[PDB]
Amino acid sequence: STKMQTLHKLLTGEVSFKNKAPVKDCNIVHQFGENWATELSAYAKTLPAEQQKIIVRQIARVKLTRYTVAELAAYCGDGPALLDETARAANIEQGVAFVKAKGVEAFEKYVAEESTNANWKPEEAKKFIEDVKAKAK
Amino acid sequence: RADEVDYTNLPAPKPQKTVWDDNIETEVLRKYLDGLSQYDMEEAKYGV
Amino acid sequence: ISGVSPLLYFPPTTTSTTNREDQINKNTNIAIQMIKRYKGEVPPHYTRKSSATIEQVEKEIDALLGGAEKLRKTSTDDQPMDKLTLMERCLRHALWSYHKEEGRYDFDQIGRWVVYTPEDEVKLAQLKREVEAKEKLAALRKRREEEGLPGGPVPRINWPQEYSSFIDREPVVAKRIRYDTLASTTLERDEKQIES
Amino acid sequence: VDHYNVAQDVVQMLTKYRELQDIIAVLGIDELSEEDKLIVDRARKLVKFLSQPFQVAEVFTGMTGHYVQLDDTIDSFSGLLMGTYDQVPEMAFYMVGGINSVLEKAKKMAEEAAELEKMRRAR
Amino acid sequence: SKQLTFISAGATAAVLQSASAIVSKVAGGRVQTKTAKEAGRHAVVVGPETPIGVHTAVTEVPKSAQDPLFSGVSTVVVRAVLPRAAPDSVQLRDALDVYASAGIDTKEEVRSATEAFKKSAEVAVGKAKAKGVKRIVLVVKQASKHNCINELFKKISTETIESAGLTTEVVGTAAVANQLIVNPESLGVVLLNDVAATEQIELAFAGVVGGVSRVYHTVEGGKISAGHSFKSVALAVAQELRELGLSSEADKVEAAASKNPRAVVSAL
Amino acid sequence: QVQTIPMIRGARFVALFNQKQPSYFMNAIVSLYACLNGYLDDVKVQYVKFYEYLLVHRDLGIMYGTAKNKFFYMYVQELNYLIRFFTLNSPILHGELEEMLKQHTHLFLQHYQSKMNAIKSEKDVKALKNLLYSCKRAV
Amino acid sequence: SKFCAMMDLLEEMQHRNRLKPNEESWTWVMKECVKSGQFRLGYCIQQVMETECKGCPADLVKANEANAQKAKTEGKEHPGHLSQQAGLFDVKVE
Amino acid sequence: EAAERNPTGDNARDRLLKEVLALQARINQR
Repeated sequence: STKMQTLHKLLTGEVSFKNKAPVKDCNIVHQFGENWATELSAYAKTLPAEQQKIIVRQIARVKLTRYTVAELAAYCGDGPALLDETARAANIEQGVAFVKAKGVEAFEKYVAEESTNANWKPEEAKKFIEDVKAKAK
Repeated sequence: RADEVDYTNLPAPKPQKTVWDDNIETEVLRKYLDGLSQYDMEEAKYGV
Repeated sequence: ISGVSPLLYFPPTTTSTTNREDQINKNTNIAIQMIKRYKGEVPPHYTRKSSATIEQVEKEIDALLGGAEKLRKTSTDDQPMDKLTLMERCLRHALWSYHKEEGRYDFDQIGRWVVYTPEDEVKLAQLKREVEAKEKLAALRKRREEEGLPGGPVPRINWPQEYSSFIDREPVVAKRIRYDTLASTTLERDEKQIES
Repeated sequence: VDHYNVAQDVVQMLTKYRELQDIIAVLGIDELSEEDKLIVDRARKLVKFLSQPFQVAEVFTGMTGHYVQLDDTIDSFSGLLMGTYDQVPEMAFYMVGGINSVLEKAKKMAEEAAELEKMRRAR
Repeated sequence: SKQLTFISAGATAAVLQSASAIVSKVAGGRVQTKTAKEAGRHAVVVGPETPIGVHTAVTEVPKSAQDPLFSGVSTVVVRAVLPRAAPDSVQLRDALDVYASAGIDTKEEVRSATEAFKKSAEVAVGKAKAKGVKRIVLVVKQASKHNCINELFKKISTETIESAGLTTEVVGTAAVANQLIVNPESLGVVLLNDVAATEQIELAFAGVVGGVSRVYHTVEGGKISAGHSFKSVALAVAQELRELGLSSEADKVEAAASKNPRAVVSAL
Repeated sequence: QVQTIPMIRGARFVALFNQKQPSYFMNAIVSLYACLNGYLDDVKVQYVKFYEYLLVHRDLGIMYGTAKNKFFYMYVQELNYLIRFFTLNSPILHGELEEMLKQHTHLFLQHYQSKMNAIKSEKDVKALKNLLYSCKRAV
Repeated sequence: SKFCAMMDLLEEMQHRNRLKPNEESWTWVMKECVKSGQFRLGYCIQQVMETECKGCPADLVKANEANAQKAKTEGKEHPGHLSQQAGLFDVKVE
Repeated sequence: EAAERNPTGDNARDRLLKEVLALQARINQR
């Protein structure tokens, strides 16, 4: 009960972190678990409609916070709903340029390193590397 | 059933001062490189 | 980094159309503007009331001091000096000050005919390090261009450790952009214009 | 580090003050060198400056107490050791709290004596 | 007859071509569309980069184009823009901080910066008074490098605002950016000092809201529209056409932008 | 006060024995040898710690462009096991040891002690006092 | 450090087990200095072998000199933190 | 010669110290 109450207050902005750190998507993963979104949504159902709407809106905003400011400025120009696709296309285009620049085997090693640092799933990295290769030809 | 955890507590990020290889290029640029290191640490503490 | 990143990171070489005659030139004009704003402005013209090259003056000094070599007598440093010694010291001091200002950094004679104070030794040491460091750096920056190694300096970092060490990606993510951008540029100027 | 250095300096000055007390009570105050005289004056100010009015004693002693923060304490004593407050009268440090109290009590003393002069000059 | 001035500052040719097609198809040829690098009125600037001749960089949340996520939010983000010199020359933001370290005199640059900040502060307080807010939020990057430009910015902005009678709260770049993206309803008017990090924050806010057109106030006196994406540029053109005195055309462009952001030209 | 050679060296040794953290073998033995051979006779007692700090951490010979040794520099921490094998009074390490000590002593007396003897400003006096404290606590 | 480990072993052999190192023992030390790049240590070993052993292998001496020159060309002859000049009120005493 | 050519809490203490000593000089005068 306390965890959900603290999370709701934090998202609402009533209570900030100990060091007043920004309330980013990463910050919650670091305190309220990876499943801060699913458990919070289930908990919110036990609250009036107004609180439910606020929780949904705050969760959506936090998800948008998962990107850097520069990425948001570059890719979120035409709305947030289209941000993910634009970012993915931009990310894919960079992969194509790298492949055409320094071969494929090095790119495969680079993708492995980036996925390792990105905490991406082995499936997502394989899906990404296959897509860029297909885009090349 | 005692206290479990302070969810509003975050371990502050640990700034690490960038170290440059000791070459003549570093000696000539010692002040400039040091300024970059200080800026990086400041950008780490504050966040951006 | 306590979270799966929204997107990957790639080497930010998108703006790869960066020329080497353009990058140096841009640095060149930044310097000239500063040199002028720091020094001030070109001082009012001064007219030589005489006319002789520094080589001619040096030859005349050598001829003048050569005829008195037999008369010239050495003595202990603490002992009083002679007319010939004083004339030689003054002439050589002026000549070597002029040469050092011009650019003929012959330290062997400068340390002899110009060093009379500890401040002189200190400023000479600074000048001797600066001169001999710039020379060495040139060979490093020229050879670097025979392997094609990137001109810009590169810090000793292991980003896989940095990614893992930090909490939120944005700060460290930004760090990669700055250093990569720094490494993809040549921090050199056109010293012909600067000297001019 | 600043706190440790100041504390050691105060201890050293107090120890020297005790040694100088023995000499002045033997050879005479005038026999002290210029440095010794300055040390004596600074030490006496320190001894007077170590006394503080407690808030608990307000009812009995009347004078309002003072709570001196550590930051003020280090700066107040550090300045005195250097010699910045070499013109303030010695008694201004007796039973006062903080450097600011030393200054305000000096105003109240300088202004108080101003009336005395106008009186003694006149009458 | 009439003229619309298109400025390009770091914008891809695709966006510029889309803007030209939109105006030509909507206007119908009555108003010509000329391209330049500087203007004071009837001007649309495409691209993240700041054009030459703009001193204020205000942006708001238009009611019509509010994204469902940010419905009801009302905050004005004004970025102070110092005079822009040629790309090769050292910018006033850079010069004002490095010349002091180098020891070079910095009198004229300080005077120019002071004038720019005063104009930006006057715009910010005017917006705050119009909206009715009592306190504004200054944003200054806390990097040690920018220890002089920000100091002058705070010294002048607070002076002007306090003279006007409103309160000022100084904050950094990361905290305000997170607050503006997550909880923007707690900020009424936020001024931003001239940095390359504040510019990104302004762009991020203008995009996250759903895509809007930024207003630039120039030295000559006036307002010019600014966009960076298809939707933002389309809204900027719609506002510009409205200023020229075209209501139906402006509404059609706005409706097209709302429906089909990336392909407004074909949508309308 | 008659100050003979034994008295001077004895006083310097007592000053050197003041330590806070354990000293690496090379640093300790080198400093003792220098004091034993009279290189610290001209150095004031209160400045011994600052002299030792410069000898160990810094290097004035490299600083003021007057370096002639090939291997015996105090930044080469691997010499500890050569000093422990051949003894400082060896034909292999004795010659270079004297040269660097002489250069270090000469530079210190020329540059540092001379300035320290010309400090009268109260602010400077505090600055020098706190420098000595930091050196006493660090080698 | 390999050099430190080997030197300590020789000290045990010489000063505690009372066994004199042979030429082969010093050759390994010289080889490590060349391989590691510690040219300043190599100078001392070279003199050590000449003083005690029947000279030093020529190849190792030449290789050691080669390492020194490359550092001299590259400006790595000495640690650079030492070259930076500082005075009385500049030293940080760290 | 060249040196001559070229050229808030603590302020309160300096202000008070200066002003405190200002009256100490004035009383001596008259």
